[PDB]
Amino acid sequence: MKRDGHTHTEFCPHGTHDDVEEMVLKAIELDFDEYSIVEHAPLSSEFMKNTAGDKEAVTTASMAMSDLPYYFKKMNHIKKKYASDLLIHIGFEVDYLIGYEDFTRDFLNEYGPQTDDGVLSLHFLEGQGGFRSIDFSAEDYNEGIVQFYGGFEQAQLAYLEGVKQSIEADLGLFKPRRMGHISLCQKFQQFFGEDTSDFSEEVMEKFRVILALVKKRDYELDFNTAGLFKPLCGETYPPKKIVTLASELQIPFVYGSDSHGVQDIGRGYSTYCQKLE
Ligand SMILES: [Fe+3]
Ligand SMILES: [Fe+3]
Ligand SMILES: [Zn+2]
Repeated sequence: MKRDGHTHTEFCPHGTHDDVEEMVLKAIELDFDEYSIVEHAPLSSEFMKNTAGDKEAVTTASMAMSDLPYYFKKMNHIKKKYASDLLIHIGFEVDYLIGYEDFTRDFLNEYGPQTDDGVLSLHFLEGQGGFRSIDFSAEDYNEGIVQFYGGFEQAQLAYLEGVKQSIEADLGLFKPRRMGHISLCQKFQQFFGEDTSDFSEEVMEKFRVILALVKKRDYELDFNTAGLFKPLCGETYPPKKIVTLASELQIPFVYGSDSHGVQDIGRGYSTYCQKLE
């Protein structure tokens, strides 16, 4: 079986704007038999008033609430059109917004019924001047988060604390059960002269606490290969060491290409397969 549980569409402001249909055709060409469309859920309007850093990171983050009806219509159309070649799931990559669980829970309670899969991801942390992006750019990440927390490791620990909160969070019945790329704090590794070969003992303990909790919650993890194709990253989310700990805990992994265009489809799938061994 070949499944991709993390893909995006033309409804993504920062995507390549390729049509999801062309992405689905490519996935079929590459023998995938299960495919999930988890587009970025609209951010909280309140949340957007409390951010700092590059505005593009926010304005470009996701589609508007008004686009929702159109998103579901298009995706439900593609789902049926290709049901014969691919089992397509429709959902959202839901942003865990620290301090805004009510908003998220309300959003999920309303639109959750129209979804069939999902991913809960941490993309913003409190930083210099307000909420800051973890993945917009190396310079932005450095000024908004790394310097704010005191250093790369301090940033790692604040990031994992956020991941821990997203797992513990009560976001209703429709809360995603697959945690997105749980080592996103490494996306700009090399810009800080860092890599996954030397996670400190504290960082490792937080990962162990996080994993034990994922198991207890009976959640699963997004094995995201996007990192293998980012200039300053070069690693899968999460790295081998974490994958091994998770597997030993029988925590399920679902391959996630995090595709934002046709050319991303299927990327790093072999790595995913081998890394699980
Ligand atoms: Fe993400
Ligand atoms: Fe994504
Ligand atoms: Zn995206």
